[PDB]
Amino acid sequence: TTSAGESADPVTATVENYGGETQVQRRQHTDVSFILDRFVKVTPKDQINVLDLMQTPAHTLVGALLRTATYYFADLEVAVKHEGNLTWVPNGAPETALDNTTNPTAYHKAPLTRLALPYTAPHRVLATAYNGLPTSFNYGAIKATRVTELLYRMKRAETYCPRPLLAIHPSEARHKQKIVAPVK
Amino acid sequence: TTSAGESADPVTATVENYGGETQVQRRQHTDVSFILDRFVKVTPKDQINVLDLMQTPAHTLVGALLRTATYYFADLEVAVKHEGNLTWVPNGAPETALDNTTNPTAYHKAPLTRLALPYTAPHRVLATAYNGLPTSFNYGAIKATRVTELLYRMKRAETYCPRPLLAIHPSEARHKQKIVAPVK
Amino acid sequence: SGNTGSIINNYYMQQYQNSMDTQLGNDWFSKLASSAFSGLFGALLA
Amino acid sequence: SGNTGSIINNYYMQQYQNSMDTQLGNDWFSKLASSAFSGLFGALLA
Amino acid sequence: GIFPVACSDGYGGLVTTDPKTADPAYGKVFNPPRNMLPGRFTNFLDVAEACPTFLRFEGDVPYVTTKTDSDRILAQFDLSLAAKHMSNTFLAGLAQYYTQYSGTINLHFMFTGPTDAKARYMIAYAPPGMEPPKTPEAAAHCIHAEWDTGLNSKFTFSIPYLSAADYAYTASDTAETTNVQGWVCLFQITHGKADGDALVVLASAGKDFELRLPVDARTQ
Amino acid sequence: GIFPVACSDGYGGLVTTDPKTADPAYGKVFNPPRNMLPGRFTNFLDVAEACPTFLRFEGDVPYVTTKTDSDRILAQFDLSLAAKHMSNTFLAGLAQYYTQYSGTINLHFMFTGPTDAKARYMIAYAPPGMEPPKTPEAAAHCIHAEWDTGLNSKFTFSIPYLSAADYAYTASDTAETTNVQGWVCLFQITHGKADGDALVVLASAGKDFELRLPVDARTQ
Amino acid sequence: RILTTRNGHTTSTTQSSVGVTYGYATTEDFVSGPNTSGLETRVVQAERFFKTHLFDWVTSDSFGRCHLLELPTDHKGVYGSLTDSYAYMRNGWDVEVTAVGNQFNGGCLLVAMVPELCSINKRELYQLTLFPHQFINPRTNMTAHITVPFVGVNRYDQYKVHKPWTLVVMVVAPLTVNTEGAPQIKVYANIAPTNVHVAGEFPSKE
Repeated sequence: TTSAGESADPVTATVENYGGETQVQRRQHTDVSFILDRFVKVTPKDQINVLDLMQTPAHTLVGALLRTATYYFADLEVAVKHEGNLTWVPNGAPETALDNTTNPTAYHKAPLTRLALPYTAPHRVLATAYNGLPTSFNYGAIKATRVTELLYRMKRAETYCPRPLLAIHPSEARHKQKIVAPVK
Repeated sequence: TTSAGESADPVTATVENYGGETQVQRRQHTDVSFILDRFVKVTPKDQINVLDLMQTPAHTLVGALLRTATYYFADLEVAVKHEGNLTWVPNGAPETALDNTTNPTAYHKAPLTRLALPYTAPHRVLATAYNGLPTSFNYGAIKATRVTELLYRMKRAETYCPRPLLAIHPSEARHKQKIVAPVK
Repeated sequence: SGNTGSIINNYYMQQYQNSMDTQLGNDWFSKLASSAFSGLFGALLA
Repeated sequence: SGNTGSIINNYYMQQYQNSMDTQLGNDWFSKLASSAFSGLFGALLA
Repeated sequence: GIFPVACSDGYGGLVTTDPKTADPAYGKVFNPPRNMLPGRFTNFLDVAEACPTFLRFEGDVPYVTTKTDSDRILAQFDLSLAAKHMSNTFLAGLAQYYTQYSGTINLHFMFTGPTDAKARYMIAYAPPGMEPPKTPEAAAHCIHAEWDTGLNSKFTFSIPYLSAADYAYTASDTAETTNVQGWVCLFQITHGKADGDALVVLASAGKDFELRLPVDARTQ
Repeated sequence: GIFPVACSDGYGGLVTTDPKTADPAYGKVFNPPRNMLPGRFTNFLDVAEACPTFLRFEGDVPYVTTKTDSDRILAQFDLSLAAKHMSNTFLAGLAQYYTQYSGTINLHFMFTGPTDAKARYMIAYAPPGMEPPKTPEAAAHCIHAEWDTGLNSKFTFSIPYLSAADYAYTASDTAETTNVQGWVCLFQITHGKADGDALVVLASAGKDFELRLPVDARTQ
Repeated sequence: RILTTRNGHTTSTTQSSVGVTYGYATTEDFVSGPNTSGLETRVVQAERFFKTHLFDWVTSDSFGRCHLLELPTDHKGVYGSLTDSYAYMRNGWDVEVTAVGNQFNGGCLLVAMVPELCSINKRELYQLTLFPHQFINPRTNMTAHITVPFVGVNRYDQYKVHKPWTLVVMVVAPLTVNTEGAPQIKVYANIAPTNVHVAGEFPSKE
């Protein structure tokens, strides 16, 4: 299939150009809302954990596929292992508001605490890259006596204006791994 | 009932050939999906357990009735006693993917963890004998800090092209066992 | 179908409980066992 | 919509489970991918 | 408030044969297409009925040879599925994983001698209660069937289910039963120049054969 | 009394990919309006199909230059998505988070030489099973496509999915596969005064390209 | 019991035909799958008989001596050229095994098509009847005819690394040379692939 390659219109070619037939596709694993709706762990601080999604590592699945977008919308789901009582404050709250139990405070029950947090930012969408370290937009903050594990989960995820993904660069021709297989 | 015995057509004879009558049968215990839908224990490794159904012993019920087929289809059900957090990766995943919690990770709750795993192989059916130790086809892998007990359960089992079953060969005319009975 | 005996429908959808089958375009030994010659071959006297 | 597979409706209302959307007054790359030129440009012989 | 429940003691333990299913963790997986694959079997008794398998005799052979002497007993064994003659069949390989059976057991007697070798055989069923016969004239008072060789080489005899109970055990533990469920008695009546030829015999499940109460003992 | 339930063992543990939702704590929050924002994408394969990205060659360049000597091999690589030529594409950046794929991979060959520079190129698919060709006369017996430069500068070739299984792995662990899923072979046939000009090449997903079983290994 | 079977332009007529055993299916499964994207071709020139000496059956051969023939075999015809030209193939097999003696021999052979016969024991030879099979009994016949389709975990197979079918021939009763019988029986195979399909043509060596 010849075309004007500089016009940047999307041009796809099929196998039917040389006598094949294009088959059916199931793309339910590469859609945005499905693939981002899973927990990813971040390294927590000792007490105060500002909840923004740039604490996710960039080499993880949710981190890299999150940083694929320029803009995003999500509600948040957090699962915290903590000592004492976990306290959440929304976006724009002072840090002394983290010392009050009238703010949403989940008392300790073993082994962890799983709670749903809404979108509390004053912006219509958030950003992965801000021209202007982006602006102080986040999902509030939590604190306990100590926080040992902190998980995020993006739900109702929407993404806008895609940005590059980079795979690992091999030293030889192919990047080889040890794919799991039985010994015998 | 006389026939051509070399033609290998199926020929059954009844008691009605000598004045009897054939009775009704209930065969709900020898069908494939019922008899294979039960847990069988395998010997686990210390951390990494590649989930394939040839870890089942050949003298068990599910192992021998599994190895009766050439081809099979099943979803999988696993019940694991483990220390730490149990992590599952699908078929084709690297082993370093077993070190990440974004993959399906069941946190520890006493006494065990029972979870359902789908069919994740790129083949239409799996194999008990491969002409070519068969090829690396399996149901993924799990790991924890240590795994103490590992159970399988085949659900929606389908079997194709049957192969031999062998009973134990007695030394005298009949294989005698101690069938459970009261002393008095 | 197998060793399941609950009468209440499942809480999870079929998309999350099992793998979904795909059509293209029991079961042989049932027909091979049902096609078994059962009578007699010769001429039955008495 | 996402990674949810329950068939029983939620115990909580929509006002308490999620943030509620507001109207004023997928989705571009679906139309950009569907508008891809798929055929041939020249005159196909044989 | 909220809905009160009573968490009952004795309920909720993991039983390895429960009708419950596990919770999912990994959703919307579509399988490759699998329709119209050859060799589909849904029940093990379908392939046990449709496919007979050989018996075993002394010398580890699937056949029995015609003796030419005064004593005319050809083979004799039990209706245990755990018998030594039945031990290499598929029917015993199923029956080792079940405690009870019922119904008819088919035996297939096909003759592999030359065209100038003739024979006449007799199969008999000795019910339990007295010792089994040694002579065909003594076994003529049983349930028997007599046939001779010809153009059709295979003869199928259906050993019937005669018992007090409607289900019979598939083994003894170790201790003692005598020879319960009786005997299968293979006799030859006459032979003409059949010296040393083979009669091979298969065994399969009958039409009303059923096999219930699954169990795992050992020996896959 | 009250309703009895059996709290089952093995159920209720926190799985990181469960279809369940958390309990709310902070209700009736209304979002700012968000309708008709530009750049909405709902599936990563939509932007993988609609937007091709460059390949990589030796010297870290998205192009390949026309050689003028006896050997006329221009580029050659594998149908691993983990290949070194595919390593800077968006399609491999998606494919590192999935274990299996299927379908067609489009390659876009557009020519950036002057108007007095002509060339004729050949793209070929070597299936796995024997070693890939070194000559265009040897690759003429493959699935190939030949084109020449003119008014239309870009030529799109659709590398087909030929495999035994209907899904193919996106990597090897480390140990050993030879070069499974075959080779992509770029050859030049003729050139006229095209000495040292560039042929740049993009890669994108086909129309029936699909990518399943999400995984997280490393390297964001 | 006269039967004439024909593949391509090759004909085989027998007069001791007890029947044809269709194993595991009578028809072929679905050929055009999603794994080759419609790039298939049926080769009508490759579905014809080829011959192979199998073994020689004598009196010293007791119960259970097998002969295994993994299909496909070394083939110098068109079907052999299909394996060196294409990456993926698909076929069933039409197997016709002859054991010519006379009707004054005894003994009995069991021929069977086994899928993926990678290892075999002694005792499970007792259940070789579980596979598509016929008996060769010199008292009655000297011809066994078994037709069988393609099986596998994949719908197309690459035959240079995997051979799915195995023709096994087993002595179930030893041969006798009663005074007018033949002293030994040379056993022959007559095999023809059915419904072959190729995909993914190779580069040449020229």
